[PDB]
Amino acid sequence: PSTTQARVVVDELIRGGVRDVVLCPGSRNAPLAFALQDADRSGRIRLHVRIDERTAGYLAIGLAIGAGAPVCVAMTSGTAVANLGPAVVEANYARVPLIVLSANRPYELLFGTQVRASISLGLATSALNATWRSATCRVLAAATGARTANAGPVHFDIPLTPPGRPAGKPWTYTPPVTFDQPLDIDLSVDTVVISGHGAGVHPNLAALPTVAEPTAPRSGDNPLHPLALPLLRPQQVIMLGRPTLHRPVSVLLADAEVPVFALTTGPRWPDVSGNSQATGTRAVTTGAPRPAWLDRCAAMNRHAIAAVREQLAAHPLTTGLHVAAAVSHALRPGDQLVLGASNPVRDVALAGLDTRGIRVRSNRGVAGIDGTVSTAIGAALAYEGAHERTDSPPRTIALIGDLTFVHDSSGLLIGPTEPIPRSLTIVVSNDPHDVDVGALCRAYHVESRQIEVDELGPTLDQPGAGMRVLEVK
Amino acid sequence: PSTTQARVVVDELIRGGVRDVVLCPGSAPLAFALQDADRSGRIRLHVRIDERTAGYLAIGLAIGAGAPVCVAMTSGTAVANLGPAVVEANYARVPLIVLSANRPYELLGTGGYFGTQVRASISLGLATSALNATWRSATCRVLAAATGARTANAGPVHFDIPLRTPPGRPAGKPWTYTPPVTFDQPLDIDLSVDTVVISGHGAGVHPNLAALPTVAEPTAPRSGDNPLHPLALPLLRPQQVIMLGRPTLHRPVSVLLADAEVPVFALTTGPRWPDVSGNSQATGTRAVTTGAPRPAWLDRCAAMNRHAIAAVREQLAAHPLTTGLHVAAAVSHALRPGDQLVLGASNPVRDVALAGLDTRGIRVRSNRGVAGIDGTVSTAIGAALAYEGAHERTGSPDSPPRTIALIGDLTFVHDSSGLLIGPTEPIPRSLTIVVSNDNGDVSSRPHDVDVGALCRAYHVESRQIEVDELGPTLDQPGAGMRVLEVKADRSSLRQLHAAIKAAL
Amino acid sequence: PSTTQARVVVDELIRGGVRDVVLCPGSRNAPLAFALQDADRSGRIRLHVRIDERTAGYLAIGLAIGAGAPVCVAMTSGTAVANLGPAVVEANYARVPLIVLSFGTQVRASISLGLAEDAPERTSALNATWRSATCRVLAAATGARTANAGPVHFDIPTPPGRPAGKPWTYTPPVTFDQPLDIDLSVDTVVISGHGAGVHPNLAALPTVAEPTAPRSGDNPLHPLALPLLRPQQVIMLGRPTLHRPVSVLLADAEVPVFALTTGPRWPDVSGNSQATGTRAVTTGAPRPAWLDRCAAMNRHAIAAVREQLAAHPLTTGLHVAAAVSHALRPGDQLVLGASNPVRDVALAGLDTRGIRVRSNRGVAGIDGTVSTAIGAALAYEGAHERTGSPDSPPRTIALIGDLTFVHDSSGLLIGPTEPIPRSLTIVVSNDNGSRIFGTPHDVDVGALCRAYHVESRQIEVDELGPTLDQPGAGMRVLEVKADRSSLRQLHAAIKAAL
Amino acid sequence: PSTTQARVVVDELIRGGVRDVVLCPAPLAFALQDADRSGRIRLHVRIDERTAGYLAIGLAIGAGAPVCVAMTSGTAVANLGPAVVEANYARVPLIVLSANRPYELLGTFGTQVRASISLGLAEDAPERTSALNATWRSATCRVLAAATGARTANAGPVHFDIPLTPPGRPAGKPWTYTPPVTFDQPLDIDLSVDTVVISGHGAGVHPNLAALPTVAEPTAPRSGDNPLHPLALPLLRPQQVIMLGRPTLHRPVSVLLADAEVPVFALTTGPRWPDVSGNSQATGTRAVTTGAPRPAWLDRCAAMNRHAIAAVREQLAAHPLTTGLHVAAAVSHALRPGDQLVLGASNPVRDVALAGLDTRGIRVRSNRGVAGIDGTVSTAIGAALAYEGAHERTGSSPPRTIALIGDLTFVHDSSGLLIGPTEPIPRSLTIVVSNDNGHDVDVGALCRAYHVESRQIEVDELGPTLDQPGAGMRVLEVKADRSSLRQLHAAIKAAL
Repeated sequence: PSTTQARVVVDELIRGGVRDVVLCPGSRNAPLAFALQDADRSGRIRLHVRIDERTAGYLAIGLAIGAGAPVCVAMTSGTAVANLGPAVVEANYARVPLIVLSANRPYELLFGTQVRASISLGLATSALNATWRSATCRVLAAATGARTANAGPVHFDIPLTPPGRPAGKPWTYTPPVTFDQPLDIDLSVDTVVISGHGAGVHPNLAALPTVAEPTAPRSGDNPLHPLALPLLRPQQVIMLGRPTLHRPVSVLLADAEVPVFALTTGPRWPDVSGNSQATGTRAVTTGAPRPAWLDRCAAMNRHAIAAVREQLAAHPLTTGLHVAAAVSHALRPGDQLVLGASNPVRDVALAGLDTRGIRVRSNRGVAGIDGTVSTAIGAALAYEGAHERTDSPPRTIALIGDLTFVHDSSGLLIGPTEPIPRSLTIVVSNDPHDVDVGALCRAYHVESRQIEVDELGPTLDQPGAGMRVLEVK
Repeated sequence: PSTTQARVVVDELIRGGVRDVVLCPGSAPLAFALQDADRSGRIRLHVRIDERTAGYLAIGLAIGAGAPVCVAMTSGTAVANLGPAVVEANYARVPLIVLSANRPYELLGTGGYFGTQVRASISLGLATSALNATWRSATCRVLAAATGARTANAGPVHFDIPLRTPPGRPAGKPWTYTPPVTFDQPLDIDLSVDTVVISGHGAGVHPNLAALPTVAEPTAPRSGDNPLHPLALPLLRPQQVIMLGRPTLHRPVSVLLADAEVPVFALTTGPRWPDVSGNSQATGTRAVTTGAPRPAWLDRCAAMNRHAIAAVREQLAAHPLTTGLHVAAAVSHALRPGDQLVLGASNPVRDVALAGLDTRGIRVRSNRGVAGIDGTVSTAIGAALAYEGAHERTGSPDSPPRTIALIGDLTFVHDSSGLLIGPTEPIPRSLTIVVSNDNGDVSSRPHDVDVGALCRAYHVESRQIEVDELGPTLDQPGAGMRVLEVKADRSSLRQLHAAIKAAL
Repeated sequence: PSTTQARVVVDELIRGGVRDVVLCPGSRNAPLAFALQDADRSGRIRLHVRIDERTAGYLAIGLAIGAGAPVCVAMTSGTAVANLGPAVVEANYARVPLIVLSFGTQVRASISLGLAEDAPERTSALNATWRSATCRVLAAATGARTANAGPVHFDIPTPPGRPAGKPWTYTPPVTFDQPLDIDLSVDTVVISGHGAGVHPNLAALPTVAEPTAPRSGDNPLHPLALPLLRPQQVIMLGRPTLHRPVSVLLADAEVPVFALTTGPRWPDVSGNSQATGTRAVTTGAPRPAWLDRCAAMNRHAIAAVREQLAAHPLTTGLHVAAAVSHALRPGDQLVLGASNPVRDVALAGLDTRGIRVRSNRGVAGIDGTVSTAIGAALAYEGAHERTGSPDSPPRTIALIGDLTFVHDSSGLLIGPTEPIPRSLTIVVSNDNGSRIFGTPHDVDVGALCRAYHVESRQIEVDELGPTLDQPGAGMRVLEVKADRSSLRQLHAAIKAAL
Repeated sequence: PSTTQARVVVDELIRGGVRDVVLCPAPLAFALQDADRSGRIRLHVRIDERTAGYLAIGLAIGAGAPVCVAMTSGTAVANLGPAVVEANYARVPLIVLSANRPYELLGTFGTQVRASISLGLAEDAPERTSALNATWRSATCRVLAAATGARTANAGPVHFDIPLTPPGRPAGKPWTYTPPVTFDQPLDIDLSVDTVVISGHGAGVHPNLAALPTVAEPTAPRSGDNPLHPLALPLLRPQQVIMLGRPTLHRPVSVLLADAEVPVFALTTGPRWPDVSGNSQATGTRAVTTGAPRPAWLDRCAAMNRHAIAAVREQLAAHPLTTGLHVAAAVSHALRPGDQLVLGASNPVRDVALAGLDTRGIRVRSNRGVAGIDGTVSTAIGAALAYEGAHERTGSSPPRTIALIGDLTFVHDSSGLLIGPTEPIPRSLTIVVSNDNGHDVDVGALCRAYHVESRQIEVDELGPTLDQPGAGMRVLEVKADRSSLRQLHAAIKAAL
């Protein structure tokens, strides 16, 4: 009955690319928990257990953004819907394929806008196997954006052995969708590119002056520091993805005289104060920038880069901007960088990190302090899972403010049977607070140490024994 | 202020290609702005009393020629009465813009209702250059959601303006321009495996499947000329099926699409894919085709198509009394390329299918989203009006092409108030409604309604005629709008269909 | 399996006072209908069948407000929830006990019954679950514990009940009580709206009562007299919505407003309200000079209306309302369409005592008035029928405009197998509807009535009274043609004469 | 505009009895400090919104007043989710104050609240500021009424959105005055039929039932002199059950209430009634009694009660190891009139029920709405603050607040100890952590991290240590054994 379906659902999820499931102990109990246990011991799926339902949601988000695969989270409680809320909101705005599994019972008496779909299974053979597997492929497709190009969370409810397809394939195969919507842009108009979360890669814009957020993959080689923007007057703005970070960016995007062209990978598009003139997925370009425009942009960029480096050296104290500058100087191709969505991602932008070669993650969907520790842990687990399937696991470095670390300190309560990352290092920046991070870390039995900003590079260079936290005052 | 907001919203909707607005009067500034645009000739106002039939009138105005259409509400039972039309517009993917006028402080003083059905539910700001951009941006975003400019999933949008001319772009341009989106998802299909195409509502055109035997619902656009009658399907052994669009009509289709042992390939124009098969093997938007169908497979399917058609026509002629199936056959024979055919969503659309209508050259419409009784008269009127609008716009001085609707008496009676049109409101010039009047578990337990009295009540020309007169009567143009009633028998219906079955 | 579930659920509904159920032919559902069919054959319930789902909702509205009972509508289709929407909204704002059998915000409860489990082992404890939930539905719908009746949504996807037919979970109707201190020597007017209670200790005060409000006393104050007076203080009963002078006064920030309601909800106009309760604990008595002023302005309002109607040659809708008012008798039920008829009856001065006045004042929509009148007449006749009393059923008289008639003309589509009222008479005041606001139109009402085989007659206003005194011809429609051109100047002539 | 809008709603809230506000951090924010600086409200600041919601719940249950949480973020409302569920089921008047922007959201829960009210976008209206005063204060008076149950008798959480000083009434009165509402629904009950009273969360007080044997959850206000231990109930067969409030605690209660043979009478303070019994025969708010209980019934219940009490007491003494039940019993024996007791909602509340606590003169709090582990630390802090604050207004030593919570619950909500140095801090809150291990978490280190006084003590020191106040907030950790708990419970049941 509900045992046979549970095993078909799990098998179909695995065939759809689910490698990780996060589970919470329940007031009742997890839809298909035994079938998940079975798949874990088999090596087919990796299970993760957490007491806190909220940090469980962010652990799954991390497991999704670390290598780009869909992830399941099995609710089990009367508190569960409400605790996963923040993670579902983040998964919606950041377009993260989070599958929320649950169970409600038909035999007993009885997320809305944020999810891409709400699918309920038939309660309860050969034909029924086909109805269970199609439903699960539909869950996966909506979650991964396979048809919509708009990934996001999905609520999948199971009301509480038979073969799938030959050769391990999804019951219902849905190939890669190409979403495409070309836009004429003339590049001899003085243009700046603003790159935000979820931006695509555009080789025909690679030469333009580009203000790129740390999570935005860069198409080229001509960066423009954000603090250089108020010193320039673009006639035209190309906006990739959804940029939120800086005030001169918002000011420029809300200037009625400056045409903004929005280029996205999915069907959503943003505005600031309704001044977007046109949408697309890519540009068909004519012209080339004025050399005088490029020179001026380049000069204002050196000028801004210089004024940050000077005022950092000018300051005796170690601010959070010094910490960001030292982390950036220490990263190397192949690293994953996970940034807290508040000050870390802003400080890394100002310190001028060159992100090419680096996999940068941040919960930019709602930019909440919430959940950064579990997100970093989940990203590291999934990223190291990807490397294992190809020498030593590549580093994951996380930058987190001290309030954010203590807020999500529950992410550190990991039982000894649960998967732990090999190469995660969390750098905490201690900028009215009073908490002792070192006591916090020993309470949860996590190697921790205070260090000066000068020594972060060398300390980061030496592989640590597992999960560690570096506190910087 | 609210007057500025309403004149901006209207101007932006016109740049989006809204040509027709349906207005339900109540209580306000939006109403005058539409009055200005209509008097200017920039749009076409339609005023209706009943909010429900107004939504179905908008459906018809939208599917008549493919444009986005607005329904403006100014009332409290307003959104609730547009429910049925919003559901229809959801499942049939119709760009319907529901403009509401919410009064927030008054609902508090007593002491997104549509929810999942709409593509978007966007509140405008309660009523200088900054607010112009906020208002026109919100409106271009309403328009794109409704037409599927970026999603390829058109449908209904809730647009709420609460209540207590700054220009748009040069050259009549939409504020935020959204160019053509192509959504692409090829599937590899081998045509040497014995294949039939099932084509439903919303199906795209596929020239590389033109040769295959195709069971096409009346509203599906055909890609070829190798039709396969739906009653022929159970007499054949296809090894795989290509599903276009969202088919719902026939039991042989549903029984075949539930055939666990037959692979189904689902091709659609947008992101949704139908549930009807649990053995769907692959979903996509177009086929990449290896090979070709065997000539012996084509000949067998062509032969069985001819056989099912002949059995239907033979049993019709041997059956002593006029049924709705006879009426549908007679309508089908009377149509000609350029005609628009509007079909009631219950028996008429099935009966036209059984009668074997050849739909190439004909624009066939039917509310196949939920296939309700409601609104068929208003849908046919709006479809006639928009389709005539496009032909007027072509320059040809010729009489507008015909719109012919086929609806049952119960549906006609139930939406008869769709005929209540003010003297100053747009009337179709070449709309003919054929009413197949066959009178019709505790509910099962029967009308006796006088259809000609009903038309007299709304001052619509109406004539009772026999099935053999229908063709010649339809050939003769009449009043702009008219109703032709054909009496029919429902008791012998079971007997006719059993005869058709046994004759195969 | 299911059969047992539907039979107990129907049985509990009948125990809970449900006498009428409305049903639509639909694509799905039979057992729910079978259990209802049995109960209809045996005379326990009366089933009504309708094809238009919107019509069915308003028919059930009428069956509920005619004699105060909960009523079920049983949905059966994919268009059903969406068509039942307008009636659920009306039921919500007018606090009508409408049970919807298979909305979110609009309903008092959304209950799902257990999918029936096929084990006769547990049929005695799982009887009790089914009846409890049914009693939970009835209590939410009738306001048994909340004092806030409204629509409920009840999902169903021979073991007995309590002895003596008692409902399973007995909830004695509640007393909700919240006394408010009010000094009646301050010059007070009472504004009585929809859903108002009866207050004996306020009976002497000048009272502007909407036609659906029960009169507490014998001191009426015409709404047109209100702008000619300065109340120092207002007592607002229920939820008044009718007149702009009332909205102006209720809005006035200088005038304290005391809201007295029968349920937990309370209204405001412009957040003006100083206090809320359910009853007045009064000190004092109205100053005689205040009662004199109010009575004198009441007379001038009444005189201005009747005189200017007589000096007006063309028959308006206000003439029709006046004639219907003059023909009413104690024991009649009056049903008013929600726009002009209820306003015009208030203007013409109806004394409502002895009269049961119904109107869909929750959202005041044009929709559903024909079926609401039909439903109200059926439930009212059926109550009087259960007194055993040998006199023939009392008249129901509905007054509606032309537009409302065509808008709900589908309500006249009644099979010969269905309950039809014995003494219902629908007066249509036909005003023929500028292009948007005026809504000009021509409908032949008599052609429409003939299409549905309903007796109809177009008559003059003067014949209305005599024609109304006639015996019951079953169900009839009486049309009186009316002119809206002269309406603007008749109203102005009343004000100037005021 | 926005600025004066914020100032007036803050002022109406204060008129309607709001004394504490919890702020997660614009004009609404600034309206609160001036009222906090003026001493009109006491403002509390928190960084974690889930934590802020549970602190507010504690502030509301500590003394029965309405409490606002003011929030300004997008993750804001979602993070307040679990506290809103608790406030719904426990009927806690929590006003969720929300401030955010529609255009900004465009340019990128509902069933739990008693009301969702969006206030008007501030319009300057220099000449309409009078009618804008009235529309904002009225709406704030609706929010307070819906929250406190002033007309419904059904208190709960309210969503009050303000999107993005003109005087109130004379003499500090609220804009719309709602007097006391009594909801009354008499029920005829004959007490000569053998009756047990089961009193749950939210139970009222009924003098005419005082002589009946009564199984009372720890949070149930007691009205009688005749308790019946919960372990005694399986050993009896009542002929009638009177169910007070919403009982959730014990499996023998569920089994008896689901027993098809036993008529159940439901008496509640509000219009809701529990569905625990499918055989609920009737529901009301008070009983009108005929008769009186038969002496033989009263004798049998008193004897069963004595056996249960003796079984617990004697098997605790004979047990060679400290368990959570020894800790619960030691906390019970150390309580005195005036104390406030806060219980974590899994084991502590059950263990205090079996230890057989006498709740007379004791105010007992527990998040019995959904009985989750979330926010127990913050609820206790909030209950202590509000309880202490109601003692200062009486004009009289701050009374003790003692909290008993398991170690996993303490770990989970330990970040509720993160309290800024300007923020209000309890005078006399002692958290007793009963640590049977559940993780490997050092609880003492956790208290270090938040700079909270902490000691590990043995169970027989707890009574002594509890009158040694020291810091305003302290944590007392009692190590306990979980390995022998099944045997202790079996020894108790076997001795019944």
